[PDB]
Amino acid sequence: RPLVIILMGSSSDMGHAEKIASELKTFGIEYAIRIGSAHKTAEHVVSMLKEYEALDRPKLYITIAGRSNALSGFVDGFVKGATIACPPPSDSFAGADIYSSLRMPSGISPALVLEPKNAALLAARIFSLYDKEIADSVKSYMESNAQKIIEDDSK
Amino acid sequence: RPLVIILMGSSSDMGHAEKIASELKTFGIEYAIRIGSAHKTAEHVVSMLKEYEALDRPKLYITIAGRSNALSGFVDGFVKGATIACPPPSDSFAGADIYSSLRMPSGISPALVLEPKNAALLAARIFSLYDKEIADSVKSYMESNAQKIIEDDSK
Amino acid sequence: RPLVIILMGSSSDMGHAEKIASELKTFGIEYAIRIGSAHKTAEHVVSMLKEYEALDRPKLYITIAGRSNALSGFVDGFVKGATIACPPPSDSFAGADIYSSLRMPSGISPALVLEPKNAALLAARIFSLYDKEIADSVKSYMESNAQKIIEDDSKL
Amino acid sequence: MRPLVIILMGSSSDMGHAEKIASELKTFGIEYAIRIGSAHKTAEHVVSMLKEYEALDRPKLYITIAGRSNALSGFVDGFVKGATIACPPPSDSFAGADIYSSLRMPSGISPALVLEPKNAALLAARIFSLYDKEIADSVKSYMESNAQKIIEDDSK
Amino acid sequence: RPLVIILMGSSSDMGHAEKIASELKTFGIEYAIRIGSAHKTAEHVVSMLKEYEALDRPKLYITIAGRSNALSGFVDGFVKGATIACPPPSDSFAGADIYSSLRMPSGISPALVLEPKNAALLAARIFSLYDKEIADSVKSYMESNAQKIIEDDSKL
Amino acid sequence: MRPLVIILMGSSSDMGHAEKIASELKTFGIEYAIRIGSAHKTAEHVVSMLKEYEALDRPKLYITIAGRSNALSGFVDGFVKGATIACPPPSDSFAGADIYSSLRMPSGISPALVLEPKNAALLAARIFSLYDKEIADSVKSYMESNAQKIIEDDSK
Amino acid sequence: RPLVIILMGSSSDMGHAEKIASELKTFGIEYAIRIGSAHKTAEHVVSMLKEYEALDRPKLYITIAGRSNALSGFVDGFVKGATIACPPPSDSFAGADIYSSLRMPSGISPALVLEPKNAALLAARIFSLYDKEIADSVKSYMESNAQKIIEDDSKL
Amino acid sequence: RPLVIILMGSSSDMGHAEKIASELKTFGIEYAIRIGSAHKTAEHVVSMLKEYEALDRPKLYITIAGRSNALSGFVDGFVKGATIACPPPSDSFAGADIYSSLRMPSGISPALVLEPKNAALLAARIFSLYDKEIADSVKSYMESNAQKIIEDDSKL
Ligand SMILES: Nc1cncn1[C@@H]1O[C@H](COP(=O)(O)O)[C@@H](O)[C@H]1O
Ligand SMILES: Nc1cncn1[C@@H]1O[C@H](COP(=O)(O)O)[C@@H](O)[C@H]1O
Ligand SMILES: Nc1cncn1[C@@H]1O[C@H](COP(=O)(O)O)[C@@H](O)[C@H]1O
Ligand SMILES: Nc1cncn1[C@@H]1O[C@H](COP(=O)(O)O)[C@@H](O)[C@H]1O
Ligand SMILES: Nc1cncn1[C@@H]1O[C@H](COP(=O)(O)O)[C@@H](O)[C@H]1O
Ligand SMILES: Nc1cncn1[C@@H]1O[C@H](COP(=O)(O)O)[C@@H](O)[C@H]1O
Ligand SMILES: Nc1cncn1[C@@H]1O[C@H](COP(=O)(O)O)[C@@H](O)[C@H]1O
Ligand SMILES: Nc1cncn1[C@@H]1O[C@H](COP(=O)(O)O)[C@@H](O)[C@H]1O
Repeated sequence: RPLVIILMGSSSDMGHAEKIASELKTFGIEYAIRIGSAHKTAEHVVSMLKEYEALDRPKLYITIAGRSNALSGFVDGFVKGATIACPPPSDSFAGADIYSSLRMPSGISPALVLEPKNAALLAARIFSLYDKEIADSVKSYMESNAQKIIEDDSK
Repeated sequence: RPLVIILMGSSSDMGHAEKIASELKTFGIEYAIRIGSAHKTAEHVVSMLKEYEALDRPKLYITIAGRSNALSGFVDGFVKGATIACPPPSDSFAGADIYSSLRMPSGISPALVLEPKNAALLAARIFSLYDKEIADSVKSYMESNAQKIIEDDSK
Repeated sequence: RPLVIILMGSSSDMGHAEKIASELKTFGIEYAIRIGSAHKTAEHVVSMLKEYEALDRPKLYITIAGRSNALSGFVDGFVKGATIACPPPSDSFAGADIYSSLRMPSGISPALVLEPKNAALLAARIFSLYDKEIADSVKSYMESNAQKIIEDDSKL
Repeated sequence: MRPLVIILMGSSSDMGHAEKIASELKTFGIEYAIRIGSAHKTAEHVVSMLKEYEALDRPKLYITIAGRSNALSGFVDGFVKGATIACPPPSDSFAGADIYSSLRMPSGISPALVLEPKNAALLAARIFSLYDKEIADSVKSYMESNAQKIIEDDSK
Repeated sequence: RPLVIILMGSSSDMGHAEKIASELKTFGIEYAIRIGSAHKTAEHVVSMLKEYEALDRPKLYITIAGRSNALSGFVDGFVKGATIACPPPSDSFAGADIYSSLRMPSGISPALVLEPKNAALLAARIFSLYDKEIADSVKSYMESNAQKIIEDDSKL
Repeated sequence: MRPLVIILMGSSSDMGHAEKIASELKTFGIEYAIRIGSAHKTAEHVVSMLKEYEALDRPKLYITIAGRSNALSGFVDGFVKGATIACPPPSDSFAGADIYSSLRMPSGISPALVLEPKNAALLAARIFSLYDKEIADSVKSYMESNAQKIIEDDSK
Repeated sequence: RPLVIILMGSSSDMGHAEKIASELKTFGIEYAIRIGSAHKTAEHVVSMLKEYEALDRPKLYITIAGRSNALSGFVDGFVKGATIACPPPSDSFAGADIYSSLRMPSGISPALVLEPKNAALLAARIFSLYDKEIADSVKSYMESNAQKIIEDDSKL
Repeated sequence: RPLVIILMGSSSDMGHAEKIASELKTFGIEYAIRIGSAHKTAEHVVSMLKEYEALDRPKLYITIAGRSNALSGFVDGFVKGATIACPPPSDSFAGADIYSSLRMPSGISPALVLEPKNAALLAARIFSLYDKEIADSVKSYMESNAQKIIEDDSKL
């Protein structure tokens, strides 16, 4: 039932998108990967979002755009359910592209998460408030992350 | 049915917490406001989170801590459902406290949102994937934000 | 004659827009002031741009958005002719909102200018390559600025 | 009255950045010239060169290239009548803070700042396109193609 | 005798921890190296600290956490005696992870030291106020560093 | 053999910051002295003062206070045998970047950096507390009370 | 017969220039105060600098320009002897205007000093290498600064 | 008989110091190279500076210390005539070590220059106010830099 739409601004973001998709798969969550720019292909992004919004199933969008991230806010303002911003990494200007993801106007509320695997985790825990299968799979994952540390310690 | 636990590190964060609480109220979402520090009162935060986790109702935590935000990551790692980090504003070191909210390890995934009203919005849209009442109230709110702009334009 | 569309993301940008509009008026350049957000009212911005794009007169767009400026690149990718990004000033995060105006993808080329009077000056000077009336007006304005400096020096 | 872009750089060391801009102007069919002159070390040489270019009866732009503390963009911009574009070479020294020397102009100095060399060439083309129809056709072709690659990437 | 507990948030911090541990060994100071995250294994850290806190010997904790350092303030608020924060080096966001170690609330007082050899030196020097054996060892180490500089100068 | 804290500041202008640190040490029952000396302007005066304090047979710490480029913390730290604490006065010049002059020590120089004056006093108390039981009781009282205010705020 | 030429970019810099001139006057050093912009009035600056350069006497230029400082490099590359950059203070972009004064090309060597009174002191101390009178006046002023600190101390 | 004393904080600075010395040698200026740290060897620096100060001849000190630069202010506050700070380059914290060289107290006026060859040029140009031979050598070198740029241009 759940769907995550992973929407990136450029094919050059694919490496980052696929890290998120891989991790969604570990949690049993269906995803779609799509490409569309809020600067260059604005009407194509709008028509694509109308198709997804029309589907009667619980959904999240994870929005990926490097440089000045117009995409996350654009998507977030169009759709009605929650969204997650997960920009690809950059060291340009000491990582200052990050501000274009953080500094939203009033009424625009994408969830910002830096790491791709953490973005996928957040999606899974959003669904888990009402989805017992996903909830069970997040529980197993997080406990295993905690076990690794305790096991590393005892060694 | 939904519950948002608003957990701040210090009573001096209350002004910021109350902005979030006010806005949750506009969406018909029950909240609890609580105080506890991840540096100073770690066992008290743990016992408080066990009580909330024990409740069989869909829940989110919104975690508020100024300066170096240990709280959001601490809470996020303990609980199983999603959390939101919403630190109070600061201009110390050009706002560099923000990094302590962004830079999470692997497996820790709080949603970072700067504005208090946007944090509340995000909570509401998380619930709205499965809650028709809240979904209807987010729809009305966001459409009214969009109408304001179009109305400002026509003037 | 030339037209400048001053498009801002919020009514709260109006004081900044008015400074740009006032300066354009001193060069005798017609303007229009409009409001629309790239986040909250994308289709309204799309619809509005299609209207301005259909006018047969030389035009520039001056795009104003505080915080994370999605508006300038959005408009820039939509319209045919040049645009100018002139964000309102902010000292939050030591002014780091500016990077959201600077960091464009390939094929998006808004001119970034900080001061609202300088954004109006650049717009004038874009038209001046072909518009002699605006060129003379720019010339008098720039010569005037230069003369004030020289007079300030000689008065010491 | 054919368009001209003068690409003026502060040092021979900037040549590779200048060539990326020249190359892209060539795809738009816009004539350019590449010149060298320092606002710090060869001020009178720059003034003499600008006076020569300024005398030409043709629509012109200057794209100004200087690394480190960019004195050149403001210097040229304050001297010439028509619009200019600042396109500094990339640097990660001090986390890119050389950029502030291109951004922070006094009143009356209005160079258009664009980071990417291809985007500086595109802004140049789109400035002429307000009046030059052939350049406008070439810009629509270029920007349409950028957009089609994206749609095409998605559908693939 | 003195004990230093070197507590790091992840196995990936081990190379940094080992540099601190090696340096302590040159001052003849006993250490223990442990792993626990303030985010992922809070109760394990609580349980571990209660064990070390029950030892009747002078102790310091040296706390190592990359990224947003929750670990140092968490341990510092829990234990009675002093602690030292020594985060692993990072150049992400121009090193801005450092602020997560600096910006403590009221009543949380870890000593921040950047270099792992300097964190070990501070720990030694904390003990040295009361431990003559560590004091002589510190004295020889510091005099030695000073002599190398003077010898480098005289050799020129 | 009673604890002593020497609070050494670079200028009389730092006095208000020094007093906040002295006040808090007083609540812990720790004797202090407040002195003035510049590592830039009065180097020999500082060396002479440090030699006097260093000769005392009692557990001692130096808390060093210098605004702007902090030469003083490293200067004192390299001179004395036992631990030191850097606690610079607050500044928002250059977005607080004076802090890097307290953080970036060479090898062999290990002052403890703490931002808040009350926290620098607490770190001092907790350094002595490893060996001094009365100070440890006073620290538990203090930190327990901080924690109780919080629990008490929540339950109210 | 030393001369220090204080050249600023705008009359709005006059308050900063007056602090420098005042301090120069305390050392018995003659100054001239002048206004000219490297962006808006380049030829005016060149002709001004020609007049001073033609004076057969030991001279320094102190160059003041806010925002992107094109002036100090421009002056420095033109004149023969040493120059000093002392820009006015700014909090814009976390004080990032400073980079425009720091980041010079090869062959351009203005001395950067932040504080106006310290810019005047460096000027004195430059001349003092060969001017015995200024060496006496610098010596008494610096000694007087040291003595103030020692007296402030002795009162505690 | 000018003397430039190049004083560095650590032998690890030697590569940077050698670039300065090399360039001084091209202007016919005698230099000495010395090592001493303001943190670890303060008395050694003081006694060294006493020896050079006692020389009846025109001198400058060029002070090199990486990380938190305590050295330039320390040297500058001690000696009578002008000094120059030229720290080694660093990318640590986005180059924020630079602030430790910029942010001086009242009465401390080291000239800050980034590039080693420019530090040597400022040294020359300081002496050139009264030394006719160095003025000739500076003049030919600066003219030669200008001519290179004009020749690079003329080839395009
Ligand atoms: N900010 C933005 C707007 N449209 C695309 N981008 C982003 O800018 C970078 C460069 O895009 P392109 O490959 O189209 O030049 C990519 O990360 C892409 O997500
Ligand atoms: N970082 C942190 C850890 N424990 C509390 N804080 C935060 O630090 C600031 C100062 O807290 P206090 O009032 O306890 O000094 C408050 O915003 C609080 O959320
Ligand atoms: N970045 C952005 C996207 N949509 C509007 N903004 C800008 O965000 C600020 C706050 O907008 P509002 O008043 O809509 O909250 C305004 O400067 C506005 O231009
Ligand atoms: N800022 C400046 C002033 N004069 C030239 N530049 C720039 O400084 C860098 C180094 O110049 P040079 O090669 O002359 O040392 C080059 O990018 C050049 O454009
Ligand atoms: N900040 C934090 C909280 N818990 C662990 N970390 C740190 O985050 C980094 C990545 O941790 P992991 O290897 O657990 O992903 C490590 O430096 C670790 O100390
Ligand atoms: N960095 C430094 C060197 N000597 C003194 N300071 C500090 O610089 C500031 C100004 O010093 P003054 O009052 O002497 O001008 C004060 O905080 C002082 O501690
Ligand atoms: N950078 C520059 C070039 N020409 C003048 N300035 C500086 O820009 C600021 C504003 O100048 P104006 O008053 O001309 O707008 C002033 O500090 C002035 O020295
Ligand atoms: N700041 C300072 C004080 N004493 C030496 N340094 C500098 O710190 C760096 C490392 O010094 P060391 O080699 O002594 O660790 C070198 O650039 C040196 O000049």
